[PDB]
Amino acid sequence: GSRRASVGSHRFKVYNYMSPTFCDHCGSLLWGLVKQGLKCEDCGMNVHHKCREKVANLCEFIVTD
Amino acid sequence: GSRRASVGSHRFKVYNYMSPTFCDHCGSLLWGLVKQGLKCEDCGMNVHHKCREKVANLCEFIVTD
Ligand SMILES: [Zn+2]
Ligand SMILES: [Zn+2]
Ligand SMILES: [Zn+2]
Ligand SMILES: [Zn+2]
Repeated sequence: GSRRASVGSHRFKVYNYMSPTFCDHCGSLLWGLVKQGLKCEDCGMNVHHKCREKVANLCEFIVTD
Repeated sequence: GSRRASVGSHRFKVYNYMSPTFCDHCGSLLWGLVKQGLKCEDCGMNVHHKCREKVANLCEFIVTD
C-alpha cells in the first residue's frame, strides 16, 4: 500500500446494527433492534435516517490496502 | 453526486514496454527495447526517466471496479 485516499460521495445503505451504536452526525443512539440507521458502504459513517439530509455528501478515507 | 476517485501522488516504477510507447509528458518515444521508462503503478502514466522530474506529483484515477 501507498499514501492514498478514496474520494467521492457517501453511499448510504439501510443497516441492521447488532450492538448499541450512535449517530456519527448528532450523537444520539440509533434506536431500535433492526434497520436503526444508514451506514456508508465506503467509509462506514453511521447516521439516523433523519440525519442523512444533515450531513455533507463528501466521503473520503485513507486507503492502506 | 460524484465519481469515486483514488487520489495520491504518482508511484513510478521502471517498466519493460513490449511495443513502441511514447512519453505521456513530452511526447517523444521511450527509446530502446527494455527498461525504456517508468510507469506509474497507480494510474499508468508513462514517462522518460528525465521527465519524472517534470511532471506534477498529482495522481488521480476514477475507480470503476
Ligand atoms: Zn462515506
Ligand atoms: Zn443522528
Ligand atoms: Zn500516477
Ligand atoms: Zn518525456
